[PDB]
Parts: sequence; C-alpha cells; structure tokens
Amino acid sequence: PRRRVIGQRKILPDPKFGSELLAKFVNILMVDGKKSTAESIVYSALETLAQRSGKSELEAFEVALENVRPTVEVKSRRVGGSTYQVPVEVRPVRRNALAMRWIVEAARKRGDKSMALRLANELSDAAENKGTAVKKREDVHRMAEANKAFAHY
Amino acid sequence: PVIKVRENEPFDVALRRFKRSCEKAGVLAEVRRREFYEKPTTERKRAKASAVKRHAKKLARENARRTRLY
Amino acid sequence: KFCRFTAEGVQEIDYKDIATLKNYITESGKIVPSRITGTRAKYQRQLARAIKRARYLSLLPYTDRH
Amino acid sequence: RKQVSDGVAHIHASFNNTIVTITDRQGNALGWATAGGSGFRGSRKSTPFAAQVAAERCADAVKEYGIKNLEVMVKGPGPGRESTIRALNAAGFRITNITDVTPIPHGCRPPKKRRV
RNA sequence: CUUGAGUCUCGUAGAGGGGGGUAGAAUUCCAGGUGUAGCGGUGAAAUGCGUAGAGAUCUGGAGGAAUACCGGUGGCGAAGGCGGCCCCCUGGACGAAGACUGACGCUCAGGUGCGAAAGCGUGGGGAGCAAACAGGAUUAGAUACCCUGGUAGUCCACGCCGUAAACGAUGUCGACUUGGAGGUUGUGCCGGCGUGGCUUCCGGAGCUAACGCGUUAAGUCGACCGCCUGGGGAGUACGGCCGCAAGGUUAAAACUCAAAUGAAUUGACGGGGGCCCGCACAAGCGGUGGAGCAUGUGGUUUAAUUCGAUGCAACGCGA
Ligand SMILES: [Mg+2]
Ligand SMILES: [Mg+2]
Ligand SMILES: [Mg+2]
Ligand SMILES: [Mg+2]
Ligand SMILES: [Mg+2]
Ligand SMILES: [Mg+2]
Ligand SMILES: [Mg+2]
Ligand SMILES: [Mg+2]
Ligand SMILES: [Mg+2]
Ligand SMILES: [Mg+2]
Ligand SMILES: [Mg+2]
Ligand SMILES: [Mg+2]
Ligand SMILES: [Mg+2]
Ligand SMILES: [Mg+2]
Ligand SMILES: [Mg+2]
Ligand SMILES: [Mg+2]
Ligand SMILES: [Mg+2]
Ligand SMILES: [Mg+2]
Repeated sequence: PRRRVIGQRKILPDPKFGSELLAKFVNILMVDGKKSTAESIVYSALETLAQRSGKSELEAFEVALENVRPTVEVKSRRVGGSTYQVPVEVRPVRRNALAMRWIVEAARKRGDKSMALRLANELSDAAENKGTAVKKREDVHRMAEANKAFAHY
Repeated sequence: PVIKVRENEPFDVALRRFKRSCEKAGVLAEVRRREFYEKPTTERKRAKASAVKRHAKKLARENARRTRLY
Repeated sequence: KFCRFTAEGVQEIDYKDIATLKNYITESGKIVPSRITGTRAKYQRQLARAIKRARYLSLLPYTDRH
Repeated sequence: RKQVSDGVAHIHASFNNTIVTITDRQGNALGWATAGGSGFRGSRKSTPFAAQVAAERCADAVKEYGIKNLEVMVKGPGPGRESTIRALNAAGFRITNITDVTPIPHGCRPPKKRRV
C-alpha cells in the first residue's frame, strides 16, 4: 500500500509437529476455510512421503522445498510501450510462499485419485527434480536468466 | 584521456581515474552535443536561456539567505 | 583566480614561451577557460591566440591523439 | 597459431551495439565479438551486460594467441564503455593502459534532429 | 565667439570588410593488410549493407565543407551579419593632452546604395547534410512524424532577386531627471581614489489599460520624418513600375458581421511539472462472461402485456 502500516500476522505452528513452515502449507492448501479437511491431506501425504523415502516426517518435506524454491523472478515494467521484465532476487519469506504455492498448484493438476496421494506424488517428484512444480521453477529461472540484461532500473 | 596504469594500483582505482579523466574533458558531453545538427538560431537561444537561469537562481538563492522559512 | 599576466607586467604572452603556455592547456591539449584559471579577459584572448600559433608550429599539440 | 603476448583491445561502444576487437600492437585483428552476435537482439543488444558478454567471448576467441597484458582503446558514447573493460580485467589480462579514442570533429554537418 | 559639428598629433580593443595562403581533428570514398559473421537501425522492426568477405582495426592516398577547446546575457558592424592561424589592402569606434576651423548642425518625401535564408542565370565544385523522389515501417488511412537511401540546393565566381517574427515587435538627433549589482575597453593619481566609451540585470519617482519601462525610458521636453483610423474581404483584384522567372512594390471596391482585439482575474482542462491518497494499480484469493434455472430490463408480440427508474449514480430498482 501507499502507507506501509502492514505487520506480520501470527500463525500457529501445526499441532502434530510444531512447524511454522508446515502450518503455512496447510493454509495454502486449505479451501473454503476447511482447515481440518486440509490437515488430513497434509498429514497423510507426509506419512506417505516419509514411508516412501525413509528420511523423516519433517525434512522430507524440506528437501522438496529446496528443489522448488526460486532464487530470482522477473517483474514487468514498461518504458517505451514494450514491457521490460526485470529480474529481482526473491526474499526468503517469498521463496517459501512461491515454493508451497507451486507445489500445491502443480499437485492439484495431476491425475492421481486422492489428493493426499496426489500431493505426496508431487512432493516425492520434487526430491529428484521431476514434477511440474520444479519445472515451473526452472521456467522462472530461465526467464530470469534470459532477461538478466535488464537487471537495472 | 590517456590513462597509464601505475604499479601496485588496483584496477578499480585505475578504472576510476579513467572515468574522472574522461568526465573532466567531457568527451561524452561533446559527442551527445554533436550527434544531431543544432540550428544557429537555437544554439543562441539555449545559450541565452542557460545564462538567464544561472542568473535567476542566484538571486533566488541570495533572497533565500534574507528569508526565514519558520 | 589571480590572473598571473597582470601581476607579471606582461604585454604579450609570446607563443614561443611554451613554459608559460603549458600552464593553460589541459592534459588533452584543450585551452583552459579563464573561468578556471581566473585570467583577465584581455590576456585570455592573447593566450588563446598564442596557443593556436604554437600549435601551428608543432610546439604544442592540438589534441592527445596525434 | 602464433604468440603475441601483448595486444590492444578496441571497444566500439555505440548507442545501439558494442563491438570488441582485440588486435596486436601493429593493428592486426586476431579475434572479435559483438553484443549482437552474443545472443542479444534489439533492446538487449544495447545494455552494459551485453557488452560484458562480448568482452568474454572476445577474450576467449583470442585465447589461442597467448595474450598476457592488454592495452585498451575505448571509442564511442555507448553504455558498454566501462562494463567491457571490467570484463576484460576479469578475463585474466594485465591492463597496461586505458585510452579514450572517441572521434571529435574540430567538421561535417550532423544529421537533423529527430522530431519524435 | 566657442560650448554643437569637424581636422591634426599619440595610442587602444575588436569574429568590421575584401583578396590570398595555410594547419589540425573528423566524415566520405579509393587501394591494401589482419579477420570472421554479422553490421546498421528502431519504441519494436524492416528496407539496406555483408561469406563476391562487410562491420571492427591498421597503412597510404584523394576530395570537399566547417573551424572543437578558447567562448563569455563577451566583442565589432547602419542593418543584414561577422568565429582556426598568417600576410596584404581597407572602414569605423574610443581614450588622453593640446592645437586648429568657427555652429560650418539635425532631420529628410522623392532618389541612391546595402540588405539573412530560400530562389533564379551562367560557369565550376560536390565530402557531409538534405526539399523532391524511392523503398521499409507506424496507422483506419499516413501523399507525414520514424528508418534506409537520395537529386536540386547547401560551397566558389559573376549577375539578379530585395523579401523575413529583417524584432528591442521600441525611427533618428539633442537636453534634463534618485540608485544598486556586474561585464568589457581606455586613462590619471596613490590593491585604494577617480574620470570617459560600450554593454547586462534589478529597481525609485514618473509613466502605462495592465504587463511592464525605468538615465541604453515606454519618464519630462524640443526638431524632423514614417505610419494608423473596427473585423473580414485583403496587402487581395485591376492599373502602373521593377524582375529572366518566382514574384516584389503601390494599392481598392462590392459585399458581409457587430464585433475583432490587448492585458490581467477566477475557474476548468493539459498525451505540463511537483507532492500526496484510495482494492487504483502491484502481490494474492475467489468470482462474472460458457451450462441449467431464478429475477429485472431491452426488443418483439399482444386485447392488455399498467406506470415509473434506464452511464458510473437504471436493470433481485419503486415492489
Ligand atoms: Mg539516424
Ligand atoms: Mg526614401
Ligand atoms: Mg543563398
Ligand atoms: Mg546557383
Ligand atoms: Mg550551374
Ligand atoms: Mg531523411
Ligand atoms: Mg535577425
Ligand atoms: Mg532578435
Ligand atoms: Mg514592423
Ligand atoms: Mg527594470
Ligand atoms: Mg501583391
Ligand atoms: Mg499588379
Ligand atoms: Mg491485481
Ligand atoms: Mg451465465
Ligand atoms: Mg417496465
Ligand atoms: Mg421512461
Ligand atoms: Mg444517482
Ligand atoms: Mg442489490
């Protein structure tokens, strides 16, 4: 806004693991205010993710974020009628939000039956750079690298 | 702007001395002034306008030293 | 400031006097404005006239890229 | 094929393009690169980043001559004046001199102003 | 007669003018070397140039035009104008100490001359630029703006043209009337005190419709000249004169309107500027526009489909 009186809003950590990061994943996946319906999807998907990779409940989700988190994005800007896409580094908080949003949006447009398996299928693919969530991360990185010449105002 | 690199001088300091030498001679100012033709009627007009504003701002600055804003 | 030719009782700047003339040309051979060296207007015209005469005799250079 | 070890870099920085030519002391070109030929067209061509890449491709294209110290001629008003020189230094050359050789008439009539 | 006007003596500054020569940078072209795939251009492109070797870089040569820096609301000239450096011929201005002539002045219709640029004629020259023209874009169209090229012309000699927002939109000459801050150029006395010329800005009285001018007046006066009499028609037609032509100059009338206009004020507006704000963008979530149905409206139909609201701010509105 023009005023900048915006402050951070408190988010409770998830009950089963006490993770600030994972609670936001539930919120992004939540639809129509149905948080309970979304926790069962997140918890049963990470249960599948842990038993399929054996790493753990928590850092198995994190290693998926490492391969989806963007490092630089382009912001549109017009000078002479044609728009210049200016690459800008992404702050750490927005890196998680973009990663979680891409994972959820990539998962939703999949072919699996249950969303819990649909999410776990996409989260597992993020570990070895296969899913469509990491493919959007690549597209953002390539688009930012192509427009690297415009990294100025 | 012929710049000779000196011993034990880092490149950035040597490069910085090159900008200061070029900007001193105003080579980029001459080139931009020469890329298009200037009519003699409009070079006299811009020279006349540059002198009047350097005069006007001086009196505007002088009268500010005789004025308080609060 | 301090136009040096008036303080020295100068009547001509004597293009042959190249030691004096090199104090009024930039490192690229451009004549320094009297606004920078504080030279009187009359002697600045003699100075520019002498520098151009020295340039023609190849005593002074027109530019740095000869 | 031959060894020179001491060349001159001529940066041609114009408002539309940057051309880098690395010659010897005698004025004989060995390799060259341009911002336009470095994969940048139109708006991207006239950026300092494009000129930096041109320097990187020109340094590598002349890598088989074994240049160690390099003199620099900077010509033109383009944005890629300083960026190319810094890229040449990062390439691994010993910069001996940096000289601006932009042509200034003391001349011919310039074209008429564009009424945009 | 000497105070206005002028002459002589000494010097000063100046892009004042005419002729000639010459220097350096740069552009273009030509020949060649190095070298390889782009160059150039634009908001983006394309035309265009380039593997027949361009662009870049270096060497040599040719040619024309203009003189970076100095350079300055700096200087000179009646005005137009005048800008590298040197020589020759030449005009004017100013200053100081006198001497000399003895008002010998000012203005000036007709007349004479000079008079930017474009243009015209004849003969040369031609780098760059560039009307016309061609091509490519842009666009609804684009006989333009932009791009790539490009001929007259721009340069020289002679002759014509005689017009410009030829403007300080302010005729010339003379006198008088508070000040301040400068620039430039002399000159006298000891950086200081004067005294002349030219010139820039601010400002007092005064004047002015106001804006503004203000010792360089648009103030107070005098001398002479030019010009004006509502807007349009119209600086046009016809006639005369001038011109090779283009046209220039002098210069109406019918008719038509009741205004046209100047300055300043308050607003509004600007694809003017500056500073701020709003789910206004941006960052996101979910929608509408597609389907069925509900409802209102328009249209149509009907005997009637009651009337009203009907940009935002009518259309699940009066109901
Ligand atoms: Mg152009
Ligand atoms: Mg007459
Ligand atoms: Mg002419
Ligand atoms: Mg002719
Ligand atoms: Mg002819
Ligand atoms: Mg053109
Ligand atoms: Mg004039
Ligand atoms: Mg004028
Ligand atoms: Mg008049
Ligand atoms: Mg005034
Ligand atoms: Mg007529
Ligand atoms: Mg007639
Ligand atoms: Mg938005
Ligand atoms: Mg619908
Ligand atoms: Mg109704
Ligand atoms: Mg109605
Ligand atoms: Mg309303
Ligand atoms: Mg409603």
